[PDB]
Amino acid sequence: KVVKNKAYFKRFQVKYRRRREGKTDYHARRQMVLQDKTKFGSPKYRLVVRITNKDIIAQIVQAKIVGDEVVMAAYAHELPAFGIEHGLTNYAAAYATGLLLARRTLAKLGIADKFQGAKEADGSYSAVRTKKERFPFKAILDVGLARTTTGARVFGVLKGAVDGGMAVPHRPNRFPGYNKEKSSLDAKVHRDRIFGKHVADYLKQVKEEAVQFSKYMAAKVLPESIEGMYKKAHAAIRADPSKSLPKHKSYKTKKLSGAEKRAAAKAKVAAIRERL
Amino acid sequence: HSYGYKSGTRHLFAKKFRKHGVPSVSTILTNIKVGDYVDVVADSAVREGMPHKYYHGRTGIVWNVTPRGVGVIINKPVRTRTLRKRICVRFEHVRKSRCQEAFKAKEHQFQAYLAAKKAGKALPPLQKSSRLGGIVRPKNVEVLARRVADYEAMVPY
Amino acid sequence: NPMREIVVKKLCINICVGESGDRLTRASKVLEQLCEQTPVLSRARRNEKIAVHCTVRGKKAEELLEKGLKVKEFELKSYNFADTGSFGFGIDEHIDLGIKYDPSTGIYGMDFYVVLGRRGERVAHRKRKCSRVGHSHHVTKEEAMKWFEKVHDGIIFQAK
RNA sequence: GGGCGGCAUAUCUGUUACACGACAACGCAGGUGUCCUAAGGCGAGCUCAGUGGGAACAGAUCUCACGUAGAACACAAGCGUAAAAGCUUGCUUGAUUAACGAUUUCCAGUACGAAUCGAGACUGCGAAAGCAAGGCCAGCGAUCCUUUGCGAAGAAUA
RNA sequence: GAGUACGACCACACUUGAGUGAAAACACCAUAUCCCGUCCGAUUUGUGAAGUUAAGCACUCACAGGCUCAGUUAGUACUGAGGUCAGUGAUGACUCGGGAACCCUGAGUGCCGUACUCC
RNA sequence: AUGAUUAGAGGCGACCUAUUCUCAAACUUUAAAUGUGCAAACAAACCGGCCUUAGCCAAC
Ligand SMILES: [K+]
Ligand SMILES: [Mg+2]
Ligand SMILES: [Mg+2]
Ligand SMILES: [Mg+2]
Ligand SMILES: [Mg+2]
Ligand SMILES: [Mg+2]
Ligand SMILES: [Mg+2]
Ligand SMILES: [Mg+2]
Ligand SMILES: [Mg+2]
Ligand SMILES: [Mg+2]
Repeated sequence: KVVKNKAYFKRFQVKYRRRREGKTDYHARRQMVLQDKTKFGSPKYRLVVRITNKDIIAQIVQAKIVGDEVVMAAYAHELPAFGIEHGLTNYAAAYATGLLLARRTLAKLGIADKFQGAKEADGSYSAVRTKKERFPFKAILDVGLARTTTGARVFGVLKGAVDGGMAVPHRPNRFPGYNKEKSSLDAKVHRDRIFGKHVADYLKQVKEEAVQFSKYMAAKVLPESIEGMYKKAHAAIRADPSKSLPKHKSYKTKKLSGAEKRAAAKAKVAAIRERL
Repeated sequence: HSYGYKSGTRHLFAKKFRKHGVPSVSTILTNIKVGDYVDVVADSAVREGMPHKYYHGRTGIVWNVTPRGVGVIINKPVRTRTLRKRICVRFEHVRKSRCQEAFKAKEHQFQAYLAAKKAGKALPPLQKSSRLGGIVRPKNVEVLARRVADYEAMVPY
Repeated sequence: NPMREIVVKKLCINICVGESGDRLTRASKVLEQLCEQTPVLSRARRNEKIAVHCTVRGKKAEELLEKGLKVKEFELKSYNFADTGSFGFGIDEHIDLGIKYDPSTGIYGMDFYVVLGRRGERVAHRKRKCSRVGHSHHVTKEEAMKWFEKVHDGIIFQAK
């Protein structure tokens, strides 16, 4: 009647560490790192996007046997250095993070000033140029375990990188403003989401009352300059991509020795024997 | 009675205890090029491009590489002669062979010794055989004999 | 600690009618009118619908269960509680709950089941980094009975 | 012995079978001449058999917890599989064509059946990397004869 | 001395009970006009920052269960080569070589990369 | 673990909990001895220029 006998643990096989922790999809990882054998291990890169509760992380990663190697990273908590200092999670923040990552990567590789990308965000789909005139840098999108739905911040980061200048293959089936029944993309809604018009409308509605937007209302942020702030942030990111925020006591508990543990057990058994 | 493709493979195409699962990422990232030595070991969890049971455990030479497959040349004795068979398998059923690890180490050591001699460095000392004679100074000496207790402790009842 | 306060997670209303047809449709309409949301039909296990159920949570659920307690006279047996930390009870003649009887649908019974819990139960139901909740953080039968006594009237004791 | 009986007459799984491969008996225990527009292809979301505590009729359904597969994959058996290869659902026709490419099994290194790695066309699903030219592995057929499909209309002073 | 993201090996990393947690993170958390999806904003999606270490997470402990490496079992079981060997036989020992397994008993309870950040 | 199989004990007639006696060509965690594939520098392998490619890679 007890299922967890000794035989259960004798015959139990554990899963991979990251599968137990619940952070890696290994089927997807195998298919993403798979490459044609005739290429003999040519470099291949994935742009990995991870959205936490209060920040979003975008990385350019190449796989390796010893361990993955990170080429360039960008975080949303550096946007205040480039301008906007509120939200840091919405769609506009995602777009800014993607653009910053693309600019940093191109500058690091030295191919910058040859692939300037798109200057002004129009929210329109343009097919990426790939082998399948010098070709752009290419990476494939990695969303992990996030559910892919229309109008998602992972795809916002994707659009940011594409407008920055990287060549990430995609279709406009998941951008904000795509009508499935009509198979068309409306650029107006996409631009509004990229520049945070919905955030401004919500802020105005909340301010027209009598917790939400607490720090927003505490600051003097008026819901009529967010688009200008985001445009200035785009300009600053484009101008100076390599910028960031301005700049061992021990606590570990020592583990007992085996001899000490045995001595403690012997003392305890002597104590109970005496008490008996 | 029956002579099918996978007859008599109940224990051959099976996973070891507590070692089930699909191939890992190290297999996917391994590079194979024409002219390498590989071992053909079937992975029972793939079931695609599996070699025939005869070739399980043989070592050969790669002669062709495709997007997902490898071509290997394997010796097979038939009657009075040896045939060179060409088999096509998926990349998950092969692994790099270490059959020349000792020979490659031998060549590298010779090159290092040659460089040191030309540079006039100090060569390492030569090992001596253990099969030579010498004086033995014993530390503990015991008498070897059969005792009465040896026989009494051989009747478990 | 404020985070350990016990709150009502959800309330499930179930009506197992049997067969399939006019009675099932009428029961579904009655349940929809009572719960102010669309119910869901459940089939057997062998493919015919046999029951209609609905789940309610939030302010609507808190406002509800008051009629159930009033019908039950705010009294329940001890064995109605469960080791998990949830409980429930049956009810007959929903006209007692006061749904303004109409000749189109007759009288129907129902079963209410209320499930309680604390904050932080999400870690056992999220997709990413899914884990298990702590045994101390779990809800005990004694704690559930104490909560029921503190928020409502008393409970009788029995064996079966 | 032959006859009567039975197929050991083409063929699949476990064992006989002696830790590469090969190996007989009218040896043992069992299968095959079918079935499927979905039970094929792909994406996504879920977790099965069972057990325990609870909820009117109710001694069918609802809820929580445990649950390494003890379920399921058309059929015999073996192997394999858990954010799947199982269940549900959405869209589809890679079950098409495929320049006489190469190879495995039987083996005389002949054919047939089955299978593996490919190049070209047009596609399906998917954000994408990718996956798919049936349902992995049994389910099938020479000469002669009969019968069907492609050598569309247009243009060359050849 | 720590944290987060991506990882390789895939229990010395698992399972059950307890205790502790500086900073910054991570996380619980608040909410539903818009993007999106459900019987249910539960899951998922969008928008935030009033609270908390209660839970997840990390570390430590248990004459804990498993797991890993050794010893013993034991030159025992078994086995390649040999005899005009013993024995009615079953079988056995001997000669030149190879050589296990369970129980039982000791020790241990992850390690190694890339990038960014906090003491 | 799967499939057989004798008895007693504790919790509590039944069941669970550890045991206990005996086993499997179509049962197995572990696992020999005899085997079996490859390699052991002369059309090869090793170390630094150059030429070509309509191959790979953002490029070299
Ligand atoms: K056979
Ligand atoms: Mg996926
Ligand atoms: Mg054999
Ligand atoms: Mg799936
Ligand atoms: Mg041919
Ligand atoms: Mg053929
Ligand atoms: Mg093709
Ligand atoms: Mg014919
Ligand atoms: Mg014509
Ligand atoms: Mg122990």
